[PDB]
Amino acid sequence: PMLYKERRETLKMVGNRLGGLVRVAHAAQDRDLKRYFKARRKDRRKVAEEVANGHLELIFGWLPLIGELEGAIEYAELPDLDFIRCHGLHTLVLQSTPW
Amino acid sequence: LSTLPDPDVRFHADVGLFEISAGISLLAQRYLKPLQRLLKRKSFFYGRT
Amino acid sequence: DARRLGFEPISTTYDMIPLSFVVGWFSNFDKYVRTLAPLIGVTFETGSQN
Amino acid sequence: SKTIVLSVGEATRTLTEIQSTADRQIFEEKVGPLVGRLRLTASLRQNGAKTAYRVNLKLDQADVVDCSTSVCGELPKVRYTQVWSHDVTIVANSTEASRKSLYDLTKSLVATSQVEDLVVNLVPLGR
Amino acid sequence: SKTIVLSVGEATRTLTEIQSTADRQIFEEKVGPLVGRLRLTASLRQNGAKTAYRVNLKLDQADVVDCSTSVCGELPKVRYTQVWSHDVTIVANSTEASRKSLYDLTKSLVATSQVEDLVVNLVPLGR
Amino acid sequence: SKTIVLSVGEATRTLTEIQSTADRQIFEEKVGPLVGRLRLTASLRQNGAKTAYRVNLKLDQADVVDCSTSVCGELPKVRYTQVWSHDVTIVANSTEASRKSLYDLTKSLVATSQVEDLVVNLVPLGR
Amino acid sequence: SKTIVLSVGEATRTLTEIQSTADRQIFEEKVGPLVGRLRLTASLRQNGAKTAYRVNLKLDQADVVDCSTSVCGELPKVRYTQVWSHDVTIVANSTEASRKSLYDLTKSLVATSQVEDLVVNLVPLGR
Amino acid sequence: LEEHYYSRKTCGSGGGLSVQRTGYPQTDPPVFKAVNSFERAPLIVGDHVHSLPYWSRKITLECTPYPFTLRWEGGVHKDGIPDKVPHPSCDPGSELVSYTHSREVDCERFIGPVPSSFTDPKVTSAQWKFLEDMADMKALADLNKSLVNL
Amino acid sequence: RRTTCELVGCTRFYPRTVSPPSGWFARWKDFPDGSLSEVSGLRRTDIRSV
RNA sequence: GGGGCGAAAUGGCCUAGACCAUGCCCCUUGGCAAACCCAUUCGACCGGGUUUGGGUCUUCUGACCUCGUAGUCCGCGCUCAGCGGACUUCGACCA
Repeated sequence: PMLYKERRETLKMVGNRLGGLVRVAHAAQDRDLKRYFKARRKDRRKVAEEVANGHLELIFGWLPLIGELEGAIEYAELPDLDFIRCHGLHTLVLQSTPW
Repeated sequence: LSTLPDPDVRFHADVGLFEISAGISLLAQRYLKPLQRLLKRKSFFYGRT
Repeated sequence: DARRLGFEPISTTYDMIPLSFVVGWFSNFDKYVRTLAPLIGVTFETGSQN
Repeated sequence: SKTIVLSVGEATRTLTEIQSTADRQIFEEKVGPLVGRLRLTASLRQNGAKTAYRVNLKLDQADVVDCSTSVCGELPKVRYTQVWSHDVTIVANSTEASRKSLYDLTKSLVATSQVEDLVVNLVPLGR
Repeated sequence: SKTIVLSVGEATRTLTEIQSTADRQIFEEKVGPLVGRLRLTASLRQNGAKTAYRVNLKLDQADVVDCSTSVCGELPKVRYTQVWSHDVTIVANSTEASRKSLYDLTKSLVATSQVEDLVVNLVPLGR
Repeated sequence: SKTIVLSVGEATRTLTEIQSTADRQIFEEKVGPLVGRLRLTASLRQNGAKTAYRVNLKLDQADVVDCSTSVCGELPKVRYTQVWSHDVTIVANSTEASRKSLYDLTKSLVATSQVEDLVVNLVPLGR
Repeated sequence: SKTIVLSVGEATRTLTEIQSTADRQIFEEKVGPLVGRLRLTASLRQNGAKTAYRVNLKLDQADVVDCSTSVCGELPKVRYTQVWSHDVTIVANSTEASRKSLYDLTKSLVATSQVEDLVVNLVPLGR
Repeated sequence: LEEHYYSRKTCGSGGGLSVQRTGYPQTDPPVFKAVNSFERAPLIVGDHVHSLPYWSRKITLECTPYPFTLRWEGGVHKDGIPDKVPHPSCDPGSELVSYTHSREVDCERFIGPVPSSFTDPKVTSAQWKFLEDMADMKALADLNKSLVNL
Repeated sequence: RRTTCELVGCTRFYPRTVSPPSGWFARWKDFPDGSLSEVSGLRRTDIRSV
């Protein structure tokens, strides 16, 4: 398991950035929309597009970071490693005599 | 020594990979589920504008 | 799995919900970890006896 | 697979490896009915902070009975079960001569007539 | 290792043991491309309180396609996947003659022409 | 070390490697006085984001003068210095035939009589 | 590589090139323990505006000690360190006869008995 | 720095106690690297109400100082002695060393390095274009609102 | 125009499970428990055009 | 409680500018993996408590098992074990 430490790290410990994406979303792009629900029909003709153009731009700006994260994902499946070794010995006393 | 006979290697497997699962699952319960709940209502649209 | 975030830039009209891709990336990443599975392998190289 | 030959005096019994695993080795004796026979469980592990080791050896053998020889209808049914486990806690950095002397003492205590009487006549060891 | 020879009528296929383990035996056919070939999964266990047993046998074979013969770039890609699992629940204290008769009946039902028609023409079994 | 033989027509000159380094290879000609002789600087590198490469080749030769043949006392002193650098910007994913054709065209332009006249008589190239 | 044979009188020592580089040549003696042995650093460069040159030659040798012969645990540890550097500032346009005479004078001063006494008995040079 | 008391009770020949106080300077990592700078293009024209194209970049980092102190004690074990408070009272025959310590901490030093995300963000062209268009629209709307009191 | 980048954090103390001795005894006395310090910061980069 | 913000949602101010109101962003840390103990149908039944968890030699400095992290030359050969191997460094209950 100590051989997979760096791999697990670069896999998820850096992937938390991806989780950080949904945070800004839930925080701003759906909570700050409390104004659209309170305006009269005379303002929905504009607020809908005002929000759509702002969200599409954010998605477009998100796109490249997703590409970088995908490229980083491929970096984890590179078949590279080393070699392990061992050794074993044994002895057997044959004969002996005084002098 | 060459052509060693069939080896008897034993690997326990089950590395510490379940650890990262607790992170995504915990974070998913804090921002993803509320986002899906809010998006369930008034799912805005898009047009040529 | 060979999916891991579909990526693929795309844009349409009257069918693209802005915040529909946000949940998609996270769902794909979550489903990607459940499919992960190690697969180690070992083979004899060289030896000697003294 | 892995075969073990045991000499009882007039016949030779053969035990075959069935569940080859590192943390649990299960040997089964192949004579006739596989259910309710001779089984052996072996386990090897470490302890604490890489100090010593732990070896466990258990030997089970459940007797079976059958009535198909006289009675119309009775499947082979197990009767009692015997459990004889072990526990070996020998440190790595020890002494080969001391380990050999301990093994010889254990073999002598097993082959002595006092443990046989304690097992058969259920008389406490003390001769 | 372990080799299995299967006769199809005019050629002989060879399956080689790959993942030798007690609770999961994985045999893989060696012909050419190892990915998307013939695989066989075998498993043996017990059940309940040492009453009967459980044997599982699955055979998978996924077809592959390639465009390098005409198109100037396409790796071998798998198409569909077929799963054919089994389930054997035979108690230990049974009957050898009954087991042989059941095996013969299963072999006859497999070699009959009704199951072949059910597989090919997708017509329900009923002749 | 690394020797380079150049044929001028009637004699052969020998250049010896002196400063063996990856990013800067310095070859010096060994004939007599090492100071104020023939030197060659070679460099190889990459560019941008692993796209193409960059090769630099410079050849210098400074003439020397001495008065010890007649005048009492004058150390060998350098006169002028000539610098002839190069710049090769060839991408990796190119064409071997195109590179060979370009090398042949460069060799023909070097061996032609127009560049020789441009060098000697200082007349602009245009015949 | 590059081998250098040095005669001490009764035995021959061999120094092997280790770090082959133009601006820094590192020769190391191969006898037994590589750490704390005989090392030689050589460097050659220019100066000012291509006037003269600069040669540096340093020779180091650190003694080692070990207690594994009697004490039951002590790694080979270095004791003191000796540094003997040099500095050669000879211009290119000089005189071969003058350089040979200077080298002969330096060799005579090195082989004389006065410098040996100055090194051993620490007595100032003045006989 | 730390100050400790080594109150050791003597044997039966007296049964007193010797404080023996000693100080021990301690090492610690460097203090937080505070940052505070300001820059602006050279003044072009004195007029600021109109001003000329300029720029300004300010970066600031700071950590509030806050000291705190910890402490702990302990002593040797004996055979069923019920007096093992900071300074053991009774004395059966042997001595008890005991010990009481108290070290202070400078929280300004026990802070990891600043993350790499603390940099200037990147803005594309479409981002600036949309942000300019929406701002101009809001300004024109605010202007239109003002003309309602004609 | 303008571009900002904020930063905020907190700090707390959590002593180890215990200070085990060899064959002696020890105990814990008075620890922070409450909040400790704080870190902040703010960057800015604005360019104005007529 | 300790902080942040005027950004970001709007309202005063509202060439501009810098401050204000509701108002919005975080901490209340968390995890050990093993071994043993109770009353009883005189164990099946969930829940709790104790001993250990990178480790020893003088775990004082400093080293001896192990690895992790880097930088440097590296072998295209010399050594009985051989080998692919050398030197210097920081860390080592886990996020």
